[PDB]
Amino acid sequence: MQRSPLEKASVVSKLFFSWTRPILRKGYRQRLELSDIYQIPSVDSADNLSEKLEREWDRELASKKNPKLINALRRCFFWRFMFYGIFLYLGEVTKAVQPLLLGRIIASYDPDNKEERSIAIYLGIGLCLLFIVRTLLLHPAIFGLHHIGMQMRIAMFSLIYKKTLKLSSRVLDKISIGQLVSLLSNNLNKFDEGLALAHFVWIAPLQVALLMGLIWELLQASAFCGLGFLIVLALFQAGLGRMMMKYRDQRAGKISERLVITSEMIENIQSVKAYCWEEAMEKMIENLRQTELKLTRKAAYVRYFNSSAFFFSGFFVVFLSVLPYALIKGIILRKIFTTISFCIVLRMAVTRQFPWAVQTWYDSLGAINKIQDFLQKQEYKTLEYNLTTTEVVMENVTAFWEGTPVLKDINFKIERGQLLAVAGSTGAGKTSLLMVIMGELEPSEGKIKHSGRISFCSQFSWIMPGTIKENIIGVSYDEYRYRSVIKACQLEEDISKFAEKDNIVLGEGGITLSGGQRARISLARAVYKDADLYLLDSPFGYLDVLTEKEIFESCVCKLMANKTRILVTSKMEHLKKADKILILHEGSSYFYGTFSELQNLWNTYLRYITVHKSLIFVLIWCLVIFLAEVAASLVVLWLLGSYAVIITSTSSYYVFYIYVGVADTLLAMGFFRGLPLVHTLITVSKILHHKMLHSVLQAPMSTLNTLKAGGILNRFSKDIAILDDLLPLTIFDFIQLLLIVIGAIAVVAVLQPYIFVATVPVIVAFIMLRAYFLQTSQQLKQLESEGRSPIFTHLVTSLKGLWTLRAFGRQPYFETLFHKALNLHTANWFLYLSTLRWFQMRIEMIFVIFFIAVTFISILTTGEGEGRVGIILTLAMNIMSTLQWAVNSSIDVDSLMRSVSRVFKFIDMPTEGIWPSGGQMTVKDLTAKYTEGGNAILENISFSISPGQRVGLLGRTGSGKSTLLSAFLRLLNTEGEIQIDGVSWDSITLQQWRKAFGVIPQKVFIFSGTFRKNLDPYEQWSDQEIWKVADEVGLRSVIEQFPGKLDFVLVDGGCVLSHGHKQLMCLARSVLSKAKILLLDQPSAHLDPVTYQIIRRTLKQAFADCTVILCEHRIEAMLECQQFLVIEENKVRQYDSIQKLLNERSLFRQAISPSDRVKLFP
Ligand SMILES: Cc1nn(C)cc1S(=O)(=O)NC(=O)c1ccc(-n2ccc(OCC(C)(C)C(F)(F)F)n2)nc1N1C[C@@H](C)CC1(C)C
Ligand SMILES: Cc1ccc(NC(=O)C2(c3ccc4c(c3)OC(F)(F)O4)CC2)nc1-c1cccc(C(=O)O)c1
Ligand SMILES: Nc1ncnc2c1ncn2[C@@H]1O[C@H](COP(=O)(O)OP(=O)(O)OP(=O)(O)O)[C@@H](O)[C@H]1O
Ligand SMILES: Nc1ncnc2c1ncn2[C@@H]1O[C@H](COP(=O)(O)OP(=O)(O)OP(=O)(O)O)[C@@H](O)[C@H]1O
Ligand SMILES: CC(C)CCC[C@@H](C)[C@H]1CC[C@H]2[C@@H]3CC=C4C[C@@H](O)CC[C@]4(C)[C@H]3CC[C@]12C
Ligand SMILES: CCCCCCCCCCCC
Ligand SMILES: [Mg+2]
Ligand SMILES: [Mg+2]
Repeated sequence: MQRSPLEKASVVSKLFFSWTRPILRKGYRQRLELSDIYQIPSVDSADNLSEKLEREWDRELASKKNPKLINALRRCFFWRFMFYGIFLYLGEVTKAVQPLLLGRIIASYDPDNKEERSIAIYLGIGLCLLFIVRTLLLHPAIFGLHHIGMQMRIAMFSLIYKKTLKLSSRVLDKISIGQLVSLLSNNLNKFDEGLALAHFVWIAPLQVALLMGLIWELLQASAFCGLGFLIVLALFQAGLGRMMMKYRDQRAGKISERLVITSEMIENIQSVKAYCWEEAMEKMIENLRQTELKLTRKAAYVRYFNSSAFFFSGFFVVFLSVLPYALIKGIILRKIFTTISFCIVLRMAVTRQFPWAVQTWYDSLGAINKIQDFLQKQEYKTLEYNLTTTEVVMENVTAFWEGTPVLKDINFKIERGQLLAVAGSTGAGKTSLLMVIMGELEPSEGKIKHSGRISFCSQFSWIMPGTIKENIIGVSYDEYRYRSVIKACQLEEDISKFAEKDNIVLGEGGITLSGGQRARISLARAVYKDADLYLLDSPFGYLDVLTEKEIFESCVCKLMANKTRILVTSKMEHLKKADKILILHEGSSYFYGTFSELQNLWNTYLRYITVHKSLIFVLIWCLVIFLAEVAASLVVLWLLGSYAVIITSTSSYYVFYIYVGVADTLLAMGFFRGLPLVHTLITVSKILHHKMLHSVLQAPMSTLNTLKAGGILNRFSKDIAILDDLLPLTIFDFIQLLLIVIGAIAVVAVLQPYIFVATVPVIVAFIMLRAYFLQTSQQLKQLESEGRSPIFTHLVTSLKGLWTLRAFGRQPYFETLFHKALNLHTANWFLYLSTLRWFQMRIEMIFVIFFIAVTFISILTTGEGEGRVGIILTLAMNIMSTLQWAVNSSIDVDSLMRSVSRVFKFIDMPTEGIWPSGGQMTVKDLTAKYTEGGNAILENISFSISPGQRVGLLGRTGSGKSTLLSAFLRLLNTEGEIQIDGVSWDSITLQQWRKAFGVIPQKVFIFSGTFRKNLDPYEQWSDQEIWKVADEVGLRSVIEQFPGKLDFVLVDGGCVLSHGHKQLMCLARSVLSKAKILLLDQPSAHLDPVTYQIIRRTLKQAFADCTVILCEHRIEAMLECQQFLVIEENKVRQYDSIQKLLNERSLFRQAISPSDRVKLFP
């Protein structure tokens, strides 16, 4: 990774962009490597840009009553922005005066024009210098504006992320992940290219004033008749832009709603497969796409008329201004052609450059104001303190999540070094109590007083990407402390069974880990940090009795006996070793005191075209009409082979020049062709999205584990939007230009078969340079597109762990990691944008030398009479002016076609592919492994389950209990044989095999949607049945506390619910499914013994029949099981009674609670 060559480039090298030569030569022959990409220039580093704009934005907040973000942007970039505007203007003025020189050179071919001939050579010298100046003025200026826009985007994106880490929890409900991704993705490439267009909001009016005075010289008052037509088009295009904005704004809300639902289902893909919810989720997303695709089409129709105004105005603007003059006095062909030359530039300013500039300001200012509102949102108030009385005291705190208070009149005092136990039922407010202490939930009444040093362990374990060792420690590294906590947390046994010991690369959310392993890593992280108060929100949920006992008596009670700590626990054996006990019920303190006190009381193009047959028929329809237009032109043109229009034998060559200047209107695609073309291009994107989503839900789990969350969102957000908005119009413009060039050459070749010969050297030169450039351009665009994924990945993980980020104070670390993602994307994007400027500058320089060669040859060969070489050659160069536009348009199409190839790559992902009456199942030689060629988790497992009995699956955390349950459903690589009721799993199809099971996953899955939709996504059960199940599982009181009884929309994964309420939701689904074989993966993870009775009574009433495989850790749930399966050292051991199982194991029964002990051994 070498230093940027721009740093030491010479002045001439900067001007011509010659410093890009090394990578253009390397990428042509062989593929680019990681070492070929240079570092970013220091000026556009994210760190420097963020500090610059932040320093100026703070001045507005302290100097003006109405702080504006645009004023801070002006103070940073205005003078460079306006500096490039004057050179862009001068290049366009050089363009406006070209017909003054070129028109006289063309007139010198007529022997009658003796005045033009006398100075023809001097006009050639001036014309050549005109071309050179224009080339050197435009391209450096346009690239300078591109660089300013890139720096503006980077600076604004850093401020957005820094604000995100400060947002208050009360506004987090209203800010979804889809909203933030939409804001970033929409401006990722659009914003940077916009600054090249912004200056035309004032350049174009000045061009119109200049050109109208030159047209006035020819046609005195008749000129204004053509201007009035352009004013009508200007008002028409202004109305089109306002309609397009209206449709786009209405569509924005549905796009954000789609992205959040798409992210949720792919994160929980394993639960989706186990439930067999692929069909329901596809139909759910399909209805969201349908509503937003209607607004896409209406916007696309309006944008057709906006982009067709240029081509259709070519004839009428000239005709309206030539006709009144010709009727009063005769007009010569020379004067007609000169009017056309000026009007070509005039039409470009009015109908192409100005409205695009106006729309750019609407887009940029719309995004700036949207970001400005985000930067002023409510901020998290950190009430940190330097010191205290070394104790924490709470005084009659009442809190609301907003009419029922979550907490009321809570008070307690905890002296230094004491342990407080928090008890209660499900939904009693035990988690909310800890949120208020942290300052994450502001109370409406009461006060809290303690020191600022707090350590926090969440009930929902969050794992940041990186190393296991990197998760436990912060940026500091104390080896003696690291070994201490790892031993006390019982992590040594699990670490020794890993390929990298403790240097394993964990994914986002720790997919590769077990449920209880994530709990231990979350607990070890909290105890490693030095603090005054320790908040532990039930870390013993997913742990067995033996591991729980060891950790409690060796880490909580031993390593931190002299530090204040609060423990949420439902075990009576933990209460006996706590200094004080608090019992919550409905948010009220049911009891406060001591224990004793309580005791007493290339191929992408072809595949894109042929995916929909309707597109092929529309293209043929366009082709047939085009042939008739060319044929009609031939007839009328060949037919031409005091009068209103004066023609002479020596002036007849102007006829072909006039045709070329108006060919863009005769060959324009009318609404009979433009509208159906754009309409059918949108149906292609509709089909591709359905195929892409379908294949993702069908891929094997091994493939999906390698995909990162931000790489999934990158394709479904950015690429899909490109196929909807940009590609249909970019293809239309390319097709229009190609037909114009093809038709113009075809018409003049048959009548004059030397123009076709003269244009071959120019055509081949353009094609050869295009082929050379595209070898490197396609690789850089691929690297830049893949550089957007790390930005989205970092955004997702920061929102999921926001509370843990603030608690441990690691905000500066995450801000630095976000700058790495920005700098990584900038390196590829800047390099891609630089080589593109080289190509577009060279394509114009190639045009210049051919025009210079033509100019001098034409003038010198023109003898005393006539001169035919100049007539032919100057016509050929007029045609090649349009091909230059077509070639540049072809590069834009190929840039967008990279998004098509990335979509097809996901579609090509491989697919993973009265019977249930008894429930008997036999297993033979089952071997389970997560990856092919990986280590096995289970080996040669064999057992049999008789029909109708219940089985207890036991074992230590991380032994492979969840692996065994996943092996039944073929969620991993299996090598055994399983026969349910006599049929082998190989014979019957996978889709039928999984439908025989009713599953309760260990990881609960709740998506953004109605209560009714979560319980029943296929809508196959009535409301009465749903309420009937809600009675059995105890969910009526939970539902009725919400405004909508089965109509309330759950958001953010159901954050409104408590942890134990999500368990009852998963129990409700299993009872409603009514499957013969049931696989329950610890259905009572955090329930207190009171709520566990709901599981116990459902186990014998709803599941009175059927074969039930329990996977519980609590000993009380083993009284109902006939058989027992014990996993240890990758092997299953079968028992027939619980007493014989515990007879052989001493340490296991030493950890059993005395209450359960007497129930097992009377
Ligand atoms: C080497 C190298 N390899 N690569 C990848 C980049 C580089 S380069 O940037 O160093 N040079 C070139 O790349 C380069 C520089 C100038 C030119 N010019 C074409 C006309 C022209 O006249 C200029 C003109 C008289 C109009 C005036 F001057 F008056 F304006 N000049 N062509 C260049 N090319 C080299 C090949 C890659 C293809 C080709 C022919 C287009
Ligand atoms: C009076 C004025 C002068 C210069 C600017 N712009 C700039 O200096 C820069 C810029 C910013 C956004 C852009 C843009 C260029 O080009 C775009 F891509 F189109 O978007 C170089 C930063 N802006 C204004 C202005 C407009 C509108 C409102 C206000 C206001 O104070 O309310 C101020
Ligand atoms: N996707 C995966 N890829 C690789 N290894 C995995 C994966 N999922 C789990 N493992 C590993 O396989 C082993 C067993 O997994 P685990 O779910 O299966 O056991 P468990 O008995 O269910 O644990 P717990 O009681 O904590 O839920 C562990 O070492 C775990 O780290
Ligand atoms: N973000 C929230 N917005 C609104 N209500 C909430 C929110 N979080 C929790 N609640 C509600 O507040 C009550 C208590 O929440 P909960 O976390 O706090 O208690 P808990 O004792 O920790 O329960 P559990 O044992 O299930 O973890 C419940 O009625 C729950 O539905
Ligand atoms: C960029 C702008 C502000 C430059 C100046 C614009 C105006 C003042 C210029 C642009 C073109 C100019 C005209 C060009 C040609 C002629 C014909 C000549 O026989 C009389 C002057 C006259 C009619 C000029 C008058 C001034 C004019 C209309
Ligand atoms: C150089 C381009 C400046 C563009 C200024 C846009 C108009 C701003 C008007 C003031 C806000 C209402
Ligand atoms: Mg809780
Ligand atoms: Mg498990």
